[PDB]
Amino acid sequence: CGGIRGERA
Repeated sequence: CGGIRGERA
């Protein structure tokens, strides 16, 4: 969930 960004599902 995210990692090096802001996104999930």
